[PDB]
Amino acid sequence: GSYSIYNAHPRNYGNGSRTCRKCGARKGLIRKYGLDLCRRCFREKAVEIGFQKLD
Amino acid sequence: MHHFSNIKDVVAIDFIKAYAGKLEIPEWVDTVKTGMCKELAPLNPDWIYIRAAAIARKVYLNNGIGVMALRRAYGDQYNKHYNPSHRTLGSGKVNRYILQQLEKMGIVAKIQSGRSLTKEGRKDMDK
Amino acid sequence: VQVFGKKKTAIAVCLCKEGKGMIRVNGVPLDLINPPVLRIKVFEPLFIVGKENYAKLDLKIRVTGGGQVAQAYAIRQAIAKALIAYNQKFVDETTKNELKAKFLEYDRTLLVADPRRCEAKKFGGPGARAKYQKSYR
Amino acid sequence: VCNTNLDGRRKVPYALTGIKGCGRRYAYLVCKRAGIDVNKRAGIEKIVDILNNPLNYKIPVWFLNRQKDNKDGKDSQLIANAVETRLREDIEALKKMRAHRGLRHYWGLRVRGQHTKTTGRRGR
Amino acid sequence: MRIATKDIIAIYKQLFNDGCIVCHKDFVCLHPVFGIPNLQVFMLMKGLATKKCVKETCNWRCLYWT
Amino acid sequence: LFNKWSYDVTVSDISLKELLAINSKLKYQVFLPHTAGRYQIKPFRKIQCPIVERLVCCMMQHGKNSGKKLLAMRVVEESFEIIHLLTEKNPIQVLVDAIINASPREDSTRRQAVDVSPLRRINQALYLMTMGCRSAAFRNSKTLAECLADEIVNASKSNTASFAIKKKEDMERVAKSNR
Amino acid sequence: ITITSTKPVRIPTKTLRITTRKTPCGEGSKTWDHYQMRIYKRVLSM
Amino acid sequence: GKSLEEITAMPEADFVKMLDARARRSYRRSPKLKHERLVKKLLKIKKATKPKLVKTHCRDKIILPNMIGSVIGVYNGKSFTTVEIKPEMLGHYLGEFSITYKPVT
Amino acid sequence: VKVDNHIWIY
Amino acid sequence: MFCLTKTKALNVDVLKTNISRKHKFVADGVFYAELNELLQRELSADGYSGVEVRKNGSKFQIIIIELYVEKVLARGLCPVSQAESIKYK
RNA sequence: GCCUGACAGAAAACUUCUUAAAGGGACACAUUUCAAAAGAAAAAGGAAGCAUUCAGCAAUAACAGGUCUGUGAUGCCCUUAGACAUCUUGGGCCGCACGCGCGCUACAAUGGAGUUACUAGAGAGUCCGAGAUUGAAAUAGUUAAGGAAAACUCAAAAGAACGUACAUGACAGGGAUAAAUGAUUGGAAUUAUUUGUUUUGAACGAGGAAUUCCUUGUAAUAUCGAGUCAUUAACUCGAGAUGAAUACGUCC
Repeated sequence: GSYSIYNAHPRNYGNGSRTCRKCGARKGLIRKYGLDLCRRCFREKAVEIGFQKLD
Repeated sequence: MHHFSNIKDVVAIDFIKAYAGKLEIPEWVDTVKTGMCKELAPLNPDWIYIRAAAIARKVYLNNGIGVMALRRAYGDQYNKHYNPSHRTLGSGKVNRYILQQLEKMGIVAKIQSGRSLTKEGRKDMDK
Repeated sequence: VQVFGKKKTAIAVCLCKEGKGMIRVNGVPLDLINPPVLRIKVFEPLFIVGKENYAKLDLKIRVTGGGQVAQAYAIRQAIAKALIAYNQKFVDETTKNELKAKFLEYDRTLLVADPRRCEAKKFGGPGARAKYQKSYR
Repeated sequence: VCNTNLDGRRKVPYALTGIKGCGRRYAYLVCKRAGIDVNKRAGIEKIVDILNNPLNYKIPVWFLNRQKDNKDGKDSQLIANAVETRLREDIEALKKMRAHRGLRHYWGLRVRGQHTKTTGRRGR
Repeated sequence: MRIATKDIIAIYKQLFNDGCIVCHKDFVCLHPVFGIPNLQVFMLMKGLATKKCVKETCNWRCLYWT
Repeated sequence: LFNKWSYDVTVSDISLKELLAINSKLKYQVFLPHTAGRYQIKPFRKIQCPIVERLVCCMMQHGKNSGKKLLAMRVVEESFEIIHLLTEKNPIQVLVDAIINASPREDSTRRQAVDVSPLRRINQALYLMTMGCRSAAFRNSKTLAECLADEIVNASKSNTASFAIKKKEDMERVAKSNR
Repeated sequence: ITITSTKPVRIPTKTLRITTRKTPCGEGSKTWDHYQMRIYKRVLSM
Repeated sequence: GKSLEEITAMPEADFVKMLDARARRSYRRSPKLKHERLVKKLLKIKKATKPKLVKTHCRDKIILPNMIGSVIGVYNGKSFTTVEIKPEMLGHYLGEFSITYKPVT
Repeated sequence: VKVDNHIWIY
Repeated sequence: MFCLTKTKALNVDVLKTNISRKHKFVADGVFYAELNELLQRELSADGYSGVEVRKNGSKFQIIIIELYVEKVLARGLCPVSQAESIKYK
């Protein structure tokens, strides 16, 4: 039909499955600690999250 | 000074050599290397009896031990390509054969947490 | 009396008590150390002040870190420190003072730990100071 | 020894490596089966048959050069000067069917599909 | 678009009953509550904003209507 | 040095007597060439290192042997027994006189002939006799222990067959024209 | 009674280390800001 | 391995017992609906008839005796390369007989 | 003199 | 009929019954950012000026489940509200 | 309870080592010399004396430096139902006549190969990290407590010790290239994802002009964890293991 074939390809493994929580960028996802926040975005909200630049 | 209370008062290598007919020879004593990293089979034909004594000693010092805790103990480095060397588990069938054979001899046992020595097994090596 | 010897990471926790001049490290005699090239090194305190001081002393030293040489340098520390502490808690301080003077005269590290420790790798290089090669052209 | 000449200075397990079908691990096995001391120097009829007839001489099928042979037969039969001829008929077989792996062999390129843009710099 | 005949009333009821309906921007999955792909939910009611029925606030790859 | 050799040795020339730690204090007679001190934090702290300790650490070069003290000392410990066999004298004494004889006395700077500081005399002496043993034990049947042993005994008295002596008179002869 | 917070048996702290490239693209020198935040655990028993 | 006359009539389930490790593992998994929709057409065209040329993108198919003599077109990147299946080009993958690029010039 | 596993010097 | 079987949950990771201590603070920290940017585009004319997510043991107390609003006395000292005023002007 | 002080199974207290809170602890003060002074240098003590060491933040002003291929941040232009929107099948960014950069591995006897005891630090775990049992030659296939973790898992190799072995030999250093066959992950492995066994056994004999990094647990040497991840590190981010030399100087 019109949408019967739409999005028929199964995407379960994940490079185009997992997306950033806010940015939606498909590269550089920080899946550590389950953030699912890709870079260039976690840096903005790391202070809000609780992460601070220490040594 | 020097006093004897257990087998920790002698060197490990000489005791193993001094500890080397129940251990019947299997069919793969010649066509088998002691692991997967290695590229050559053991040289001495008595290599099992050196390995058999060593595996007994590992059970002696480490009470709760398993087969996979012996595969990592008798491991080596993978230096077969241009990649940097990384650790790799040793062969399993050669290692677990001695333990099963030691089970019939009455030296080792099968506890709920792996393998452990027996009454006669501890006594036999001390003498 | 319990003392300790320190190194990079290796720690040699001892237990000084009266005995028969017997020294065991993790259950094995000190004569049966794994790196035999360092057999003499760990025994240096024994010949520095003589074995009569250690004749009636027992030592039970446990090592729980470092490497083969870091532990060996901690063993010599806990041995020398144990004699100092035993001569302090029970024997008079005058006798300990002459013993410490000979120890500190030979090797200061025998009685105090090395403050040096590993540094931290930084971005843009393989080590603490070294950096990656630069390709101008 | 198997239509080949070997150096008589090295040990027997390490002198049989000159055979094009016998290498390092294979050589050590045939020295154990034949009952010849490994530490003895190379400097005989019992060896030239175990190399060519190893199935009945206590050998495993996974210790064989030619496993699952075509044109009937299941033995290796490669520990000889047969190494080159057996290899050739495999290469020409792929070209006959014009298979892709054969096509690259015809052009002398990298058969196993590697990055040939930078490495493999034999100027021609 | 050509959304299920009965579901148009069903999707409208949740907005009327609660005042807030939340849909994701991921158009390949299905709405966890409605059992229908997220494409239809946003497709039908993006014309509601033209009729000033709801607002069109979007946040963190989610679409909001009120 | 290993409960085998004594430290009743002297130094021929006084130019290195105050700069070589042999038996001056009680901290230099050490049971092993393995001391983990900080000899490179202040200028002229390396003089407090034992002479054999400094010699041992110079056998730890060329990349693949970096940071291997145990492997290096074994070469030295089994070499001072060879030096005693070939000289029937103190191996420590043989090393001490070898340093003096192989030490350069005049180099050149970019050329102008200039003398060498007593510490640099010691530093260059060690750098010379180890290089000859390192190169002559490369792709050779002979072991490094004898290779190090023969160089020291050769460079000890006057022999010009040693690498150290050739280089010591190579710079002086070049500086002999650079006056 | 056990308490954990981002700011008694004192369980060792488990620092949460995350490192990212400062730039939003590939241009510029390689500089990494080492982000971290510890977790402190205390145990009360009676 | 064995003779063609003794290999084309015996069922292909036992044929893959001696095939390649990849070929005897892909067969173990459930048949693809796209692979099964091919063999229906391959035998259908053979009975009607030089067999007619069929076109498919299923370059993943393992060569099996059920297409022992068909004519198969395979999509490389832009067109269907006609190949006539022969016994000598068996369970090697069906895509290996169609280049996807100009080799070198 | 000494005979270890690395050298045989006599 | 749509050939779509994947389903993305409309849930929050703080609600998990059992979760690692490392993940708990991170998942809660991420929820702080999402909620704070939720009312960002909602309370623009109001100047939310901050959110607090204190918990009373069983119920989540949201301060600008239920909602609480506290009017900040120091309106000038808040940069979030001030930046809105500059944007408005 | 077992054995010639060791080991195994339940217990009762202590905090030096372990963990982590608070405070204490060095300020170059104390001496000597040099500079009315800011200050400089040696030695002793001290756990720690170059700002004690390494790090994060880091001003005024600027580039017409990179990203609108990160975004529901956006201006302007352009395409807008036969589309540059969206989706499906296949191919590619992996293609080689060559040149350049970052790196890995070797050119060995301070070594390779064979056996043994070893010694860490720092990470990560919800169907996820996976103990234990077995069949096996290994990759791996069947059954599986514990763990939302100082609890269970998660474990060292460089090096050493053991032999009448290897002995200057492109050799047993080197492991590219391929020929066979066996599985793992995946809807799918062909242009080999990865990988096991046997065979094939190449350049490389310490590298020309140039050029990079480095002053103390530093360089260097070998390894481990994590990022990426259905499967794949020779990359990056970190950690410990052993521990060189040369300087305490000048603008060439």
